[PDB]
Parts: sequence; C-alpha cells; structure tokens
Amino acid sequence: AQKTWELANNMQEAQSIDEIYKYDKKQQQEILAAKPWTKDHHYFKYCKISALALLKMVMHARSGGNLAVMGLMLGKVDGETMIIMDSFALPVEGTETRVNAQAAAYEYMAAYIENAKQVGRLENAIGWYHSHPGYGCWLSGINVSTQMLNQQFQEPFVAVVIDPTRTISAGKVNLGAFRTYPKGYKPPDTIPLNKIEDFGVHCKQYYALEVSYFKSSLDRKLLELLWNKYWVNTLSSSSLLTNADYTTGQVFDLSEKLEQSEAQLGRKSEDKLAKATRDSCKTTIEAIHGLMSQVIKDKLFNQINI
Amino acid sequence: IIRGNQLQEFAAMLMPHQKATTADGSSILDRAVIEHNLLSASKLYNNITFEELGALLEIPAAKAEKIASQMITEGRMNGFIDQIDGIVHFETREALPTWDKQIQSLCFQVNNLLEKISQTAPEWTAQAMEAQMA
Amino acid sequence: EHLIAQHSAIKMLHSRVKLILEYVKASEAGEVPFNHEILREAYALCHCLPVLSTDKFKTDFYDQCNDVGLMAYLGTITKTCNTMNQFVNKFNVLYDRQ
Amino acid sequence: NLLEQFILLAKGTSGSALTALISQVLEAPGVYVFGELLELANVQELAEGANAAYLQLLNLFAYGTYPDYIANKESLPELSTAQQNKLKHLTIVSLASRMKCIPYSVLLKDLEMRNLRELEDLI
Amino acid sequence: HSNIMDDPFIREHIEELLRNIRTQVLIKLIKPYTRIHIPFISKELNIDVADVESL
Repeated sequence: AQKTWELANNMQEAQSIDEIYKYDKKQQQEILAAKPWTKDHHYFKYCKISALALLKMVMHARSGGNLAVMGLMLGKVDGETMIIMDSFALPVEGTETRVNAQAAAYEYMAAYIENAKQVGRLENAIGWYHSHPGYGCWLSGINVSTQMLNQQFQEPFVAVVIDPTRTISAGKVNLGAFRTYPKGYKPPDTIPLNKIEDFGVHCKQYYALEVSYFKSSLDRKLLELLWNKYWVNTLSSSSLLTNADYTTGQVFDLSEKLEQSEAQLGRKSEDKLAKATRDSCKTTIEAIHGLMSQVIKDKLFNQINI
Repeated sequence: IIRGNQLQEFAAMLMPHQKATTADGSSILDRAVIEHNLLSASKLYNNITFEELGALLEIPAAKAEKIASQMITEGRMNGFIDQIDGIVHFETREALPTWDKQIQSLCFQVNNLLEKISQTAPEWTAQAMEAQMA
Repeated sequence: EHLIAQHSAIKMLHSRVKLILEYVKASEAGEVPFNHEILREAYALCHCLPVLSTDKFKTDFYDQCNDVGLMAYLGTITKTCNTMNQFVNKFNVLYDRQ
Repeated sequence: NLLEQFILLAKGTSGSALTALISQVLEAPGVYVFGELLELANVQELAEGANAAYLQLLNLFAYGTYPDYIANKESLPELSTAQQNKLKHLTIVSLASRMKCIPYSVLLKDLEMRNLRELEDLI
Repeated sequence: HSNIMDDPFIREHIEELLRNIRTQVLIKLIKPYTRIHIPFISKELNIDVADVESL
C-alpha cells in the first residue's frame, strides 16, 4: 500500500468521518447568537443521529414493552442540520398511552447534565424523545403542545418518536424526527385523507425532518469486525435490487421537480433547477455505486479458475 | 417421495372408515400421498412434463394435470401450467439472485474451513496469523 | 466512503483465503498432519470458485450494466443542462443587448 | 463417522477377512469418501495375491468413476446392485465438480442409462 | 320442471344464472394455466366450442 494508503487512513489524526465528533464552541456561539431560524420557519430539514444515540433510544423504547418511555437527547446544530451525539434515559413511570415525567425527571435532567459536563461532554440538550408502542410515529395533540412550548423558549429542539413494536415486527427501526410551527402562525393553504390517517389531526401544525444516521471510523471498524456476517453480506449485498423501488420513486419525484424547475425558469427565490440537478446527481451516484459493487464482485468471483 | 410399495403395511392398520374408496377406484390413502408426492416433486424440479409426472405418481396424463391444477388456486403450491406443450413450471430462479446466494455459500465454506483449521491445529494457526504481517 | 468498505470486506476474505492456502501448503509439505477431511473440503471449495458463469447470468449482468449506463446518461444530461443554464444566466447580464 | 466404525474393526484383520470388510464398506449407505481407510496396511501390502482385485476396486471407488469401471470390467470383480448405485452416485458428483450444469447426454452415456425417466429417479 | 320453471320470476332469471356459475368456474379453472385449449374449456363447462369463445 505504501504511500498510497499510509496517509489515506492516518489513525493518528481524525479522518473526515470523525470530523462531526469535534465540538467547535466558537461556531456554536456564533450560530446561536445569529439565530438564523427566526427569519425562516422550514429552516432545519435534516437530523443526523449518531449510532450510539440511535441504539440507546431503540433499546430504551423496547425495554418499556407496551408502556411509553421518554428521555432527552444531547447534540448541536450545523447549517440546516440538527446533529444528535448522545441520548439519556429519564426515570419516569408511564402507561401504554401516557407518560408524564412528574417530579423525578426534572431533577434527573439537570443532575445528569451536570455529571456529564464533568467527564468531558461539551454538547447541550438538543431534543426530547418518547416512544409510541404500537401506533406509529407521529405527534399527538399534547405532543404538539409541549413541542411548541419547548421550541418557543429553547429555540433549537426536535421531537423524536420511536415505535418499538413495529421495529421488532418489521426488522427495521421505526423512527421519526419532527418540528413544529409557532402558535397561530403559518397556515399554508388523496393527500389529506392518508395524511390524517397516518398522522394526527394536526397534520399542518408540524413537519417531519429527514432522518439520517452516521458513525465514526472506530465504530465502523468494530462493527465490521464484530461478526463474520457483515463482510459476507457486503460481498453479496446485491444493490439495485434490494432498493429498486426507492430508486424508481426518486426518479419519479425527480421528474416532478424537473417539471417545476422548467416552469419556474421560463418566467420564492429558490433556484429549483440546482436542487433538481443535485438530486439527480445523488441518485445516479448511488446507481453507479451499485454497478461498481457488481463489477467488483464479478471480477473477484467469476473471473477465477477459467 | 413415497412409493406405493411402502404403504401396503400402512393401509392394514388404518381404521375401516378411512379405507373408503371415493367411487373412482382410488382409496383415501392413495390420494393424500399423491398430493404429497406432487408437492415434494416441485422441490426437485424446475419443470416436468405430464408424461414424466405421471410416471412416478401413476395417474398417467389426465389426472396428474387435474391434481396439479387443483393444488394451485388454493395456496398449496407455487407454479403454472403450459398445457399446449404439456409442462408444469414450479419455481424459476432469476440468475442474479442465484449469483448472490452462491456467493454467500462460498463465503460460508471459507469461514467453516478456517474454523476447522483453528480447531484441529490451534498452535499452527496462531503462528500463521503472526507471520501474515511478514 | 464506499470503496473503502468494499476494500475492507475484500481484505478480510483475502486474509481467510491466504490462511487456508497456507494450511494447504503446510499439509503438502509436512509441518501439519495430513487431515483428509479438511483437504477434501478445500477441494470442494476450489471446485466452486467459478461462481455461476452461465450465459443467462451474463445476459442479466449485461442488462444491469446497460440499465445503469442509461441512468447515468439521463443525469449527465441533467448536469450539462444545469451548467448550460448557469452559463446562459452569467452571459446574459454581461453581453446584454439593450 | 460411519467409516470410523469399519476402520477400527479393520485395524488388525488381514487376508480374506479384511477383504470381506472392504465389501461391507462399499455397501454401507452414507459412506461416500474412503479417505482414512486407504492409508492402512491395505496399500502397504495388497498388490500381490488373489486379493489385489479388491484393492483395485477400492481405488476405483475412491478416485475412479463408472466409465473407468467399464474399461477394466474384466480385471475388476463383479459388483452387487447396492455397490453399483454408489458408484453411479459418485459419477454424478465428479461431473458436478467439473461443470455445474450437467446435460442429460453426458449422464446417459457415462451411467449406461437408456431411459430418461430411470435416470432422473437415480439423480 | 314442476317447481322451478313455472313462475315468471324464476324462469326469466334462470338465464342470468347458469352463466354466473359458469363464469366463476371458468375463472377458477384458468387460474394456474398460462396457455389453455378452448376445447378443453368446453369439456369442463359442458358447452360447445362456439359459446366458450363468446363467454
């Protein structure tokens, strides 16, 4: 590998994967002083949840069984993205449809944050999460009310809803990050029927962020080196067939976005053509990545022994 | 696949009401075993003609097709029948999914073989791993 | 970020195969005792190495390659159109004929 | 593990008694690789005498196939119906290792079959 | 012929029947097949070849 891969890993220095784990205090102070989310309202669109935070939240949600559980999530912000670096449980007692956090959670919050600041946890609380055991991931009326209350005073705040029952029964995590609109502000204007069917009655009162996950380099190495079923599943992952339907849906809404961009460019100020081009480049890049994986597998397995 | 010669000792112990012919010359016993044979034969074949299907099940050409179409439409077996050329297609693999399955099996054999290597001569395996750096 | 994961998986497979080959060579030479079952399983592993080299597989692989090529073409066209719009917009305000 | 049973009973026997055990090995179902049995006093001294025919038969069952048996049918001893089925099964295994899509023409010629239906029953 | 094809309310509606049952038999029969002979359908429906094509 010599010079080629010597600086390509450089374990002495944090890689580009571990960049997000560094906390810049000055940048955080500058962004919270500027308050760019006050002018717009659909500002934050992405929620990046760390692997450990997602694992802890999922395990807490499942530990409650059929009873609701809740906790807080630490993190920061960067541009239009809300990054969640950790999560921590609350000592609350709830029923299958109601969790209150009466008097032991509020002392635990402050005491746990004070304890965490002692051992080098520079992040502050960024959100609150609770579980919906068996009725989807959505914001109820009181959930919307408390989200408004948290957002109006503690400005950066995202509500995460988990569903342990569907997570277990489907094999994939069911999670959703949401943000709400101010009281009596922004009433913007087959869709409504399904929208009220899967969301609550307050469909227009809150919006859903796009949830993505990340992990560090050490986490990636430990995970891929944990079991033998992780490199076997990489050499036979077979993309372009596991998620072909997602690709077709992306092409469809790409076509809709291209039509909108064509309509806009013929004559609020968003430059839709650039976003459509970015989406097209992204989906084409996933397609080419899948083809590269197939080519590598063919060269590795088929082209051996005549 | 159960042939008709190992069931003679089973039909003797059956209760008298279970040995009732269905007015077609075939008893109850050699109707469930026919359906079982056909369902098991769909796990060894990708397609089979009517004449050959009626060679291991008796029922040469006219009743094997009727039973085969009867098992389908009831959620009992997967397949479709091409009556023009007389062939029943059970399950066809799509090449590329088979390629990934065989890759998974090949990697499984690699892991299992190395497991026996480290289980038979553990002292040699440790020396080999350290020497892999050099 | 993707080729590195592929590289790590291939490196793990390469390490396993290298260790198996080293054991086979040691059995050939004499350092380790002759284990018939292990060598039989190694022979079976070697006999399966040309994985699915049939003509139908080749046709399906070519179909997949052509589909990805067309998906790349439609989208290379989109990027070129976006750059074209950008250049036209930048050119209009400079060489305006008013 | 079944071959290990015959191996221990064959650790000391020699002559006609040992050769009888060889026939039982080829007749026992589930014994398809005779690897450990072939590294015993058999190969050490069995190439001389009237029992050398069975030694050639054991080598044929471990490395050879059914076509390799027709060519030297005169030298090799007769085979019972149970033993012939095992030999035909190993012929299919050998063809499977070379190619993963075996045509019916190759199987019919090698196994000396004439009816397509009875070939599929064997497979 | 003395209890069914006597009143006008059953004899007139006996043609809507003897066709719904034949249609449902036809649908279930052709479920597993992909290429099926029309004369074969005629035997299973006890009607001539011409009427099977019309159905």
